[PDB]
Amino acid sequence: PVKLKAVVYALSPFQQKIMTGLWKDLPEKIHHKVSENWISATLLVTPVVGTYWYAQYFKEQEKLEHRF
Amino acid sequence: QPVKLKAVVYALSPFQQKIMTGLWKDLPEKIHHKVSENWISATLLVTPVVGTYWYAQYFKEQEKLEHRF
Amino acid sequence: ADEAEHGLECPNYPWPHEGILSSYDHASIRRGHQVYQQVCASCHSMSLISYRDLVGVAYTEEEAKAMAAEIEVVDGPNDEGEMFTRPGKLSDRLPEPYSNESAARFANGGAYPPDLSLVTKARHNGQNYVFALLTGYRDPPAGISIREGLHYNPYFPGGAIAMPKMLNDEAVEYEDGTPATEAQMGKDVVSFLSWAAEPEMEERKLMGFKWIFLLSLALLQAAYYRRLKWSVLKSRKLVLDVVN
Amino acid sequence: ADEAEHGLECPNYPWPHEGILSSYDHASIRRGHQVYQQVCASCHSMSLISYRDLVGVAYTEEEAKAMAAEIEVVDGPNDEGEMFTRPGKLSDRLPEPYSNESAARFANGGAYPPDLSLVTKARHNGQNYVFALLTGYRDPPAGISIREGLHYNPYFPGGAIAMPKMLNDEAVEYEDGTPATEAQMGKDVVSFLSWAAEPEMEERKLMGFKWIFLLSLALLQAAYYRRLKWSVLKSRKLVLDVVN
Amino acid sequence: IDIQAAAGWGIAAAAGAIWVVQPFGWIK
Amino acid sequence: TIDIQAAAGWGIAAAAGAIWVVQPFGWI
Amino acid sequence: FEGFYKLIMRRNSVYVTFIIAGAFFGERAVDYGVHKLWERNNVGKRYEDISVLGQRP
Amino acid sequence: FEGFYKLIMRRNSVYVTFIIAGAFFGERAVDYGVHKLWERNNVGKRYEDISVLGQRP
Ligand code: HEM
Ligand code: HEM
Repeated sequence: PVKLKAVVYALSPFQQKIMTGLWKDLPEKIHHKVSENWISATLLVTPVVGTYWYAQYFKEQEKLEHRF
Repeated sequence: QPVKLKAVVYALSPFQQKIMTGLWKDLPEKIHHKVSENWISATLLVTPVVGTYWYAQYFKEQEKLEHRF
Repeated sequence: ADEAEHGLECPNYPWPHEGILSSYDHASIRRGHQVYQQVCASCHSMSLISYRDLVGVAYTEEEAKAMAAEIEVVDGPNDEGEMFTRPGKLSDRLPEPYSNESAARFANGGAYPPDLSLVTKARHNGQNYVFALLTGYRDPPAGISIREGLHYNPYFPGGAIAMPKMLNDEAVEYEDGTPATEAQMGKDVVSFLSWAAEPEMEERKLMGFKWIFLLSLALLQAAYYRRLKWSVLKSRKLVLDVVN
Repeated sequence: ADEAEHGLECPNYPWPHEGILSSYDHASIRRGHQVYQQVCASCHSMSLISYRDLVGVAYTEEEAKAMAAEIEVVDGPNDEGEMFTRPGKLSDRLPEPYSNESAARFANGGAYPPDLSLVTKARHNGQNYVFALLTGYRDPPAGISIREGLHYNPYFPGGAIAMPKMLNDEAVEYEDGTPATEAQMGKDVVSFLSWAAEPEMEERKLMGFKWIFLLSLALLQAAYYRRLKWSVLKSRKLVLDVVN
Repeated sequence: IDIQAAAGWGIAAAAGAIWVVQPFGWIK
Repeated sequence: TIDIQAAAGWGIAAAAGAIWVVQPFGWI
Repeated sequence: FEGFYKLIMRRNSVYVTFIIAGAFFGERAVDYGVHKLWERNNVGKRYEDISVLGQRP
Repeated sequence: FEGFYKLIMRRNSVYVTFIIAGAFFGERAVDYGVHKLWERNNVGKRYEDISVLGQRP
C-alpha cells in the first residue's frame, strides 16, 4: 500500500449535467486531435495509398502494352 | 485456525523396515475381526437380496405350474 | 491477354429489391418462375426449392398444389418391393432435368449447367451478372474465333460459353399480359433467382431496421449511464503538494 | 402364451473360440462360409462383410479375388450417364439377395430375413441360439397347430418361424472332405457368423492377456510403493499426555 | 414489507411469464 | 563441468525415448 | 398518476414490472411502425398485389 | 543390489534411460511369450493350417 497525501472534493452525479460537455470546447478538441496526430495519420495513410495507386498504375500500363 | 498440540513422535526411515510381510501377519485374527464386527451388517445386506430373489423364483415356478394343463 | 480471362464487368442495375427497406417484386417473381419453367428447367435444376416454397410468395396453395400434381416423382418401394411414380405433392422438390451429372454433361456437349438455387449468391455481383450474361450474347471482337459448339459472351469468363442464347422475344407467354421481351424475361427471371437464393431477405431486412433503431437508442442510454457514473470522478478537484 | 412366448432356452455348447486363450477354428470359418454362400446367401444379407475381410482369415488373396469376380456389381455412371455392371473387386461388400426390405418380405411371406453380419451379437446367447435354432426344427407339442407357411421351432419366440428347415443333410459339399451333416454345417456356419460379428476377437484376446498380466505386475509395485511411502507413518510411535 | 414485497415480486414474475411466453389466445 | 554431462545424458534419454515411442526399425 | 409514479421509484418490484411492460409495448410499437413504413415503401410489390393471383392456367 | 545402484541409479538421466529400455525390452518379451502360449493352446486352428488353403476352384 502506497502512502498518499491528497485532498479530493467530489460532486454528486445528480448535481451536474451529464451530456452537454460532449460538444463543449469543440474547436479545441478538433485542433488538439489534428495537431498531435497528423504525423501518425500520415505515416499510416501514405504507404497504403502510395502502394495502392502504384499497383493501379502498373496494371493500367501492363494492360495497354499487351493490346494491339 | 491452527490447533495447538504437544506430543513426541518417533519415526523410522522407510528404508529400515520390511515393506510387505505385514500384509500376511496374523492373517487369522484379521479374518476373525472382519467377520466379528460385520456379521450383522452382512446379514442386513445379503438377506433381503437373497430372500426376495428366492421368493420371486418360488412365485414364478408355482405360477408356471398352475397354467399348465 | 488477361482481359478476356476475367470477363467483361457487369454493370449495376436498379433492382427493385435493392435498398435497406425494399422488398421483392412478387409479381416479377411469379413471372420469373414461369420463365424458369418454360426455358431454364429443360436443363437447369433448382434442387433446394420445393413447391411449398412458392406458396404465399408468388402462388396460392391450390395453384402450387396443381402445379406439383402435373409432374411425376419416383416413389416407393411398394408392398411388392417395386418403385412406382405418383403425382407430386407440395413437399416435393422441383424436378431434375437429368439423372446425374454425367448425363447432364453428355446432353450439353460435356459442359454442366450449374444448379440455379444459389447462383445469384454464388457469383460476384450475382444479380447484375446473371442479367448481363443472359442479355449479353453478341458478336465477338475482331480477331477472335469461337470453336464449334460455343457461343461468344463477353461477361462469361474467357468469353466462350457453352450455353446457347435462349432468352429470345416471345419465348414465354405471360399470364399478366406484359410483353415478354428479352429484357423483361431477363429481369423477371433474375428476380425469381434472387428470391430463390435468399428467400429470407424480407424478414431479415425488417429485423435489421427495427433492431438497429432500438440498439441506437440503447447506445444513447449507455452513453448517458457511463457519463453519469463517471461524473463524480471526472469533475473532482485533486489537490497535491507536488509542483514539478 | 406363457412359455412359448419367449421360446425354449438354448444349451451351452463348447465353441472352439471359447476360452481366454482360444482362437477361431479358421478351417471351420472357411467351411461355414461355403455354407453361407450356398444356403444362406439367397435370402440373408451380410452387408457389413467385404471380400477383403476373408483374406488372411479363411481365403488367400487370389482366392478372394476370383470369388469377387464371380459376381456382378453395379457401378457408374459412365461418361454417357448410364449405370453399368462390372465384376466384383475385393473392396466390394457381399451381395444382397433382394433389392430392399419390401422385396425381401414379398419373397418370404411378409417376413424379413434379418442381416446376419451381427446376429450372434444381436441375440441373447447368440452363438448357441443360432446353432440350436437351425438344428431345432421338429414337431410341435400336442395341441399346438402351426399356420400354413410357418414352421415349428421351439427355440424361436412364439414357436412359429417363417424360415423353413434349411440345413438338410448333405445340403452342401465341403472342399476338405468333412461329412456335411446338419450338425456339422450348423457348427461351421456359426463359426463363420461369430467371426463376422466379432472379427477383432483374436487381436482383442491377445491384447487382454498381455496387459492384464502387466497391470497385475504394476499393482504389486503400486502396493509396495504405497507401503514404502507410508511406512514412516504407520510404524511411528506417538506419545501423548492424555489417558482417558 | 414481507407480504407486500412478496406480492410485488409475484406480480413481476407473472408479468414476465406473460412477456416471455406470449399466449395471446390461450385466454379461452 | 557436469552440465555438459547432464546434457549428454538427457540427450541419450531423449534419443532412447524417440526410438521407443516411434519404433522405426522397418525404416532404418 | 402519482400513485403509480410513487410506486415505481420506491419499490424495485414495481420498477421491474414497469421495465417488462415498457419492453413489451415498446417492442410491439416499433414493430408496428417499422412494418407500416415497409408497406408504404413497397406499394404494388406484395404477394396480395399480384393481379393474376389465383388463375394459374 | 548396490553394485547395480552404482551404475544405473546414480544419475536420473541414466535411470530414466533404464526405464525406457525396460519398457521397450519388457514389452517385447511379454509380446513373444503371450504369442507362444496362444500358438501352443490353438494347435491346428490357424489360417496357415487350413488344408485346402490355396485350392479353391
Ligand atoms: C433463361 C434460361 C436460363 C438461365 C437463366 C440460365 C442460367 C445460367 C447460368 C447463371 C449459368 C452459369 C454461368 C456461369 O458459369 O457463370 C449457366 C450456364 C450454362 N447453361 Fe444455363 N441457363 C438457362 C438456360 C439454359 C439452357 C436452355 C441450356 C441448354 C439448352 C443451358 C445450358 C447451360 C450450360 C451448358 C451452361 C454452362 C456453360 C459453360 O460452363 O460454359 N442453360 N446458365
Ligand atoms: C443356413 C442358412 C440360414 C441361416 C444360418 C439363417 C439364419 C437365420 C437367423 C439367425 C434368423 C434369425 C431368427 C431370429 O430372429 O431369431 C433367421 C430368420 C429368418 N430366415 Fe434365415 N437363415 C438361413 C437361410 C434362410 C433361407 C434359405 C430363407 C428363405 C428361403 C430364410 C428366411 C428367413 C426368414 C423368413 C426369417 C424370419 C422368420 C421369422 O422371423 O418369423 N433363411 N435366419
